[PDB]
Amino acid sequence: GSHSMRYFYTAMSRPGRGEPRFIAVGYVDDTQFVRFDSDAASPRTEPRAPWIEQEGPEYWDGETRNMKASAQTYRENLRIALRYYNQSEAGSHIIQRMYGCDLGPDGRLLRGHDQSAYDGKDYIALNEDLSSWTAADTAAQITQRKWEAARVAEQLRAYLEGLCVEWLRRYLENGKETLQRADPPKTHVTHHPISDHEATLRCWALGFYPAEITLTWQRDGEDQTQDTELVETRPAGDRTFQKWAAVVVPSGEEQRYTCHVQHEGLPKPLTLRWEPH
Amino acid sequence: IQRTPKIQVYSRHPAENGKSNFLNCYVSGFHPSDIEVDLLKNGERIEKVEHSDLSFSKDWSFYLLYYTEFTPTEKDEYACRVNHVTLSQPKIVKWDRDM
Amino acid sequence: QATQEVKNW
Repeated sequence: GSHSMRYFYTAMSRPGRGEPRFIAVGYVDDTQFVRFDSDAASPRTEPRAPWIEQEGPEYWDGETRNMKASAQTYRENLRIALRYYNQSEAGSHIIQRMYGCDLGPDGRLLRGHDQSAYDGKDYIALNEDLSSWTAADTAAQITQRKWEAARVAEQLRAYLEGLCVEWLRRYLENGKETLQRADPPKTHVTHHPISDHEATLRCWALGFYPAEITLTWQRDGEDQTQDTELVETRPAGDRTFQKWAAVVVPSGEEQRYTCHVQHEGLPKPLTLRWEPH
Repeated sequence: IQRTPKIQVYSRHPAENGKSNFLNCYVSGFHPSDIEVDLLKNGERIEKVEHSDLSFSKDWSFYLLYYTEFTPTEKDEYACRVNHVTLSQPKIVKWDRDM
Repeated sequence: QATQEVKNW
């Protein structure tokens, strides 16, 4: 339907164990297509999806050049963060950044993102207007002033407006056969007794793409939100995802429950019940 | 500042004994990044296991998937074992075909 | 394609 591209950077310090480590991944929708690891024997921006491999020498040199610079830049940001927070050089800390572009179904730029975090909490984010920043604490304000002073926001907006949208349209074309096809889930309901009096019903969704899905348990048409146990949508390893929801029900009540599945691949949501044979 | 990982042990395709499959361990929602995961058969680690590149979710917690090629058997019991700064002891999650 | 940084915190 609507498509997006995101980049994820992670920087970790390892005091006394080696240099800080930098890892970058790129995705289009839920499909990872590139990787960089500063710890690789010979660090390189490598393909992780087949359709990206067509990209030329200028491209691959360009991104390896870029990612190695970024790793240096975040090694220094990690040091700077120590000043702002007055933290010791013995601790291990983590900086993260996620940024990308959303394209509306229409295909023009619909939204742009940039968010950064320190030790897993919000640090600074590019606002929706792509011109201003939101600082999480007084330390991030120090960065905020430097960045409006250096007009970074104008530079990242130039990226998301243009180069991000342009490559992501190019990728969507190259990866047409996988990126632009929705795989509906395969669904079935499972039963396991806990005891003679109670059993667990579990609703399964398998082999779907994209990852976005909703699973719901209802009893006599009313939501068992509070009593449903949900697991995080998980990768199958073949680029499709899985999920399940389960409830513990009194024996003999199994057919009052119905499992409802919503997925972009589905024409109409599915309603499932336990069917033993 | 620290979030413990959520572990799932599952197979790529529904299990049928003697038919080749993939064994997945997916760990998610954890912070910091330093984590170790091994896949176990009868309590001993499988030699060749690969993992996805590190990435994170909207709430900044990380996720990885550890996988290996395998063939399930009636006899054998498989598991996933995870170590993290939040775990007092390595936590072992046994594979259940039902989940 | 990724974004060139090169801003420092």
